Amino acid sequence: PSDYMPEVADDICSLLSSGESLLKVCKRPGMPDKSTVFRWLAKHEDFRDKYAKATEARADSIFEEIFEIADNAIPDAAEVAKARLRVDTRKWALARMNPRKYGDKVTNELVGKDGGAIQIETS
Amino acid sequence: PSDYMPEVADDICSLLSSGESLLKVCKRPGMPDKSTVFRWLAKHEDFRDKYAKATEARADSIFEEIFEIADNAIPDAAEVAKARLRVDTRKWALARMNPRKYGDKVTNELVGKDGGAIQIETSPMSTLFG
Amino acid sequence: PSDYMPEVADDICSLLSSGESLLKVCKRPGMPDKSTVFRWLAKHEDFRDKYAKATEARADSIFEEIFEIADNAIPDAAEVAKARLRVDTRKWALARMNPRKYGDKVTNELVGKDGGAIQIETS
Amino acid sequence: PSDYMPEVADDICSLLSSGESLLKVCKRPGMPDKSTVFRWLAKHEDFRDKYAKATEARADSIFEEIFEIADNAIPDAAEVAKARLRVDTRKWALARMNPRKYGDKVTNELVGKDGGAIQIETSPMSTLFG
Amino acid sequence: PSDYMPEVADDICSLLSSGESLLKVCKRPGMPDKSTVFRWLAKHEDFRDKYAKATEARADSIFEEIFEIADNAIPDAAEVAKARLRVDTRKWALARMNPRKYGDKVTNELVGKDGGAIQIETSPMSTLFG
Amino acid sequence: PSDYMPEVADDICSLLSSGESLLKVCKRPGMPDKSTVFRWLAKHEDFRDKYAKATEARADSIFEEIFEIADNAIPDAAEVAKARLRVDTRKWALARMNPRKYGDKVTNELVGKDGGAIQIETS
Amino acid sequence: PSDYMPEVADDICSLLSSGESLLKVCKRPGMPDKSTVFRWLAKHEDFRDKYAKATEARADSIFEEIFEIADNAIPDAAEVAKARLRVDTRKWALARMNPRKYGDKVTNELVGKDGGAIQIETSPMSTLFG
Amino acid sequence: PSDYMPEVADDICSLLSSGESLLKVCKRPGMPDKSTVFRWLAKHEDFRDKYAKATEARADSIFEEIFEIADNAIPDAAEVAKARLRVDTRKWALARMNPRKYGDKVTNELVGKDGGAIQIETS
Repeated sequence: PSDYMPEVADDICSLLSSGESLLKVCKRPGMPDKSTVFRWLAKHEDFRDKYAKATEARADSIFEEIFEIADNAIPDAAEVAKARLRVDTRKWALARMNPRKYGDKVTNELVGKDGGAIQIETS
Repeated sequence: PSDYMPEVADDICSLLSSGESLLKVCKRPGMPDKSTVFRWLAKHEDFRDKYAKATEARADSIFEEIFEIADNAIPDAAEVAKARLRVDTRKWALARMNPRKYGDKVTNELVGKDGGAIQIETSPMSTLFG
Repeated sequence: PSDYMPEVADDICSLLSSGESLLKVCKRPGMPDKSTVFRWLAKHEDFRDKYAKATEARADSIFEEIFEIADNAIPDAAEVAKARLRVDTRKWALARMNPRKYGDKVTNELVGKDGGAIQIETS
Repeated sequence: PSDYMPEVADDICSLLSSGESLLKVCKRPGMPDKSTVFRWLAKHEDFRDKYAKATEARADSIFEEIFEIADNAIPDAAEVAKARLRVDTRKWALARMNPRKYGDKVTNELVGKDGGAIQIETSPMSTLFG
Repeated sequence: PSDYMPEVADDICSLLSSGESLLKVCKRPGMPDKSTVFRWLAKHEDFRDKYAKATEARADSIFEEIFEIADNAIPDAAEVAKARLRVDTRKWALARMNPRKYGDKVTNELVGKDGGAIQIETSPMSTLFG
Repeated sequence: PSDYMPEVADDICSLLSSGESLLKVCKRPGMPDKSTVFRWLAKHEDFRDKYAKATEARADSIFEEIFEIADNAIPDAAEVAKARLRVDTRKWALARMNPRKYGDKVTNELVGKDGGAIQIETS
Repeated sequence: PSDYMPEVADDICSLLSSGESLLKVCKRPGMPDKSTVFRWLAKHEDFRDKYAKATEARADSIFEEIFEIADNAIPDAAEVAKARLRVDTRKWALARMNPRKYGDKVTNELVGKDGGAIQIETSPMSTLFG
Repeated sequence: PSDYMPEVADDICSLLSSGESLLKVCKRPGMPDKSTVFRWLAKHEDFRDKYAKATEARADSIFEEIFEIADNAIPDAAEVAKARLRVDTRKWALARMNPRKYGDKVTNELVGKDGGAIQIETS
């Protein structure tokens, strides 16, 4: 299949929301390929809408998945290394799926020379 | 369990508050699967509010837990690597669960050229960037 | 036990102050569980007060503990790796227990293009 | 193939859009070598515009691919190290292919001395920095 | 030793000034335990002031010590890893003991779009954030 | 050879553009040495021009090279370590060859205390 | 060689310009020891100016050298680790030799709360910080 | 010895300038101990002067030392690890000995949302 289908568009959003990679999604029988989905993502606002939301939902699912990957890692060198890679990939990706929620968090206390006020000279 | 059940939702919040992760909670007897919990969250504001509070408590619980995971790590290479992964995952997650409390902390002493004042020159716009 | 007790609240602050994790604290006979303590932390300002101070005191204790963990590490691969993890966990936690004191420290010399003045155009 | 051929250029854009890297594409049958592609880019605006669009699509494709590379890594030390290298290279590249979407994300809570307001003192210039 | 004893406190300050850590100092003959030292600090301003000075001196001493720990490390894997841990711990601690002297140092050349001036557009508040 | 030659200057830019290190370039028969090239880079604006452009072109070539180095690494510990070093060196260098294009990318959401407005007091 | 000798100083500048490090240069036949070179630098402005130029050239030379060190690394664990150390040392040094050219490069897209404008509230000073 | 001596103060500055750690300096026969030197550093401006300069000179010496440590490292795992630690310690220390010269260097291109102008609202 490779034609626009609202019912598969929905079906797509559901699997994504559950955390499943789009690759592992389209790889399903009767489903549009990645390329087609990205094509639709440029010809269906009604889709781009259900996709952005599904992406934030997918992130929330992945957030819980990282605890399981870390905690249930097989205590073998290569397996722990693989688990670390799976977790690091997800952490990095979550920040891009929902920046406001999963991006880095820093509090910067801004002070001037020697802890005094910030000194500025203007021209 | 597919239908929204307040009593089970309440239990979920209590377990999360104590530091347990959602996927682990959903494996307990009589608990809805994760997909179902997210669905409940999506359609029940009462649960969302209580879950947000549970998330704050969960972070405070994990903050104490990371000391235990590190200190009690079996002194075996792979076991220490796994303990490190479990701690790093929690550290990262804590900052997102409560950014104000658990985000990074930096004090930046801001100075200018050669340790003097910060030198700023303002000029009229040279291009149409408005 | 699981009722409010000012005497155990104090007892709690003491162990914390010495650097002991709350987990290893409540784990003591007759002591309230973590959950209860966090509950109290929302029903006793008189407690929230003695707890915030105890947390800064606990940090000061942990600060000295990291030198001992590093310097007395058994010179074996896994043991040194464990010692590093114990130290890294404490360093990260100290910044959160007392941000002004244990957070990162940076001095930024701010200059403009080519070392000249910072150039700004406003609209 | 040395002469600019729109049909081959179009194919290149489609392959890149799907996530394939340029050097790998140039190894396919009938494809121009990399140097030639860069030359085509240099002298054909039509190709440059379509290639820029293909780059955006390529990044979206690699973003999904990194999950697969990590999750399907053979659990062997060297194989995991290679998977990690393949993922780190893609992460770095994604930020450059689409900075807005894939660059780092940070929220900075800015406060001043002791958690109060940011203290700023302005003074007349003390040196000729204009 | 539980009662506050100025002479012992003075000794503690001298030892710390030379670079020794508090827990190691407290293991010496006749020294109060760490908990006791913190208690003394809490209730004797004279000791707190002298201890703060001792902390500055301690940092200057550790700054020289890190070169020695690195340079004299036994060339054995675990021994080098331990030396690295001892040095990293000291580096981190130095910045906190004397932020002005030992914090990170960065020079940021600040420029605007395309290397030109920093472009700023000011607008009236669009939301009630005051 | 060690005299100014526009034809070798061009020849130089070509190899660079293809991604080849200047070292591996001058190392070619009849070609000026590195030192001489850097000398020319201070006596031929017509050269400094064709060189800056060639450097940005070289970066674009290297950008594609890193995917090949990573993906085709021999799955052996030392070989993967070498591949990682080759890639890391190139990533670092690309940012310097074309800063606007290959430098780090960060989006900073700037907010004030507790997520409110940034509080500033001036004197 | 202890006395300042322009011809030897000139040679030093040429060697450094080509990428050689000072300690290695000082091991060559007839060269002054490092301490002596620093002494010459201290008291001869002519040498300092030429040495500063040589430093810029040295950095441009090392920039090309790092590709070679990485690409030609013997594929042996310790040899690759040493190559990595040699490259990391040069990267760090390059930024200091020519900060403008070799320092880190970052583009920061600055936005405010929720992706909107940066919200700033100014207030009268509440403490004597002038 | 443990009395103020201008001649040993000078002797001190010389060794430091050559890059030698103060520890390895005082450890010399007839020389004041570290503690005493730090004491003098608070009772002799004439000393604090010759010391700050010596520290910047020491940094310049150490800067050249790191190339030698890296390039001449014995190609053995532990020896390379030790060499890396010696170099990392020196890099970190150089930034503190001369911040303006050896501190980190970053050029930040500051832009606003979507690459447009930086948007600011004031109250």
